[PDB]
Amino acid sequence: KDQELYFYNWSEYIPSEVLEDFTKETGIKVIYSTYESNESMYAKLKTQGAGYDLVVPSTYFVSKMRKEGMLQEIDHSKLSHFKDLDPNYLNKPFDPGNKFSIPYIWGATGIGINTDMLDKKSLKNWGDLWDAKWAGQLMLMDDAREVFHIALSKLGYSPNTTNPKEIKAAYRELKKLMPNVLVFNSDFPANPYLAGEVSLGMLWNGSAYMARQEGAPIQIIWPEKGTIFWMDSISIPAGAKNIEAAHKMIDFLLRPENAAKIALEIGYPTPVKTAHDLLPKEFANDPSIYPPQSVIDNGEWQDEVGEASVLYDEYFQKLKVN
Repeated sequence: KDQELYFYNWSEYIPSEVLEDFTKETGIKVIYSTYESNESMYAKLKTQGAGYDLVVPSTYFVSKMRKEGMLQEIDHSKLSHFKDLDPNYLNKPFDPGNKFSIPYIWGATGIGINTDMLDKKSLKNWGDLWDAKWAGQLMLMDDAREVFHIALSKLGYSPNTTNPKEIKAAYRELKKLMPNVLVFNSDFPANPYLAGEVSLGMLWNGSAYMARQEGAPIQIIWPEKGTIFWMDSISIPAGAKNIEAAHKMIDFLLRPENAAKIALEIGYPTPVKTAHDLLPKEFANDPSIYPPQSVIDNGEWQDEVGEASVLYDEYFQKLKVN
């Protein structure tokens, strides 16, 4: 008991050396596995029932998982670095008092572009991706809510709507975008841009940074309205057997030196205030990472849609298969 840790997380977030460092420091063996979406993560947790000590839902999955009895309360007294978290990302309606989730990584989705292949000025909004000149050229995220977000935004509806008529209208709008889609990828989304397989599409800010670090000129165009904002938080599943190891890992990741070093490797902003302050000005002021105020004001955080989540999934699965 507590000699091991079963940790299920998003791909790309934790460098292999960081898990090695945790095991060296604690003596705790990490059985690590990854997912590319909340929907894939959730389906595995449902089939398995238990077998996990840590899971990393986006904030729009936290209330759903709590209500379904999938999570357990996190003890802040076991987290010495809880005080290092930015208060602006804490105590939100999805999880009052952070009883079930700890902010871990926040990011945004914009339009990824290869500045050696295409023109930046020719795209300002999500709707521009529908232009016939993009036939068989785009990468979309493999994520129901993000793909629906861009179509709902184009239609002038809330990207967090629970109106079935609006979700259906977004589905019909997305059917018109499908001739422009080459691939759906949320597992290693910078790779099609790095390989020259795609020169445009949706892209996470961190992934575009990862691409630039490798040499590819992959920038982010922030849509004028409807830029996607999201946050991933760490949670402890209800059936977790290694609760002490779980808190030790959360605290290890919250450690400002760790959160800052990792952020520079992965290209994502951090909700750990003390770590954010350790980041260089070059990173903190990078326009392809941190969106401008106008983009913030006109964008939307991904929020819960309660029972309408099944409609989003049903239609998104149809888009991918058809």
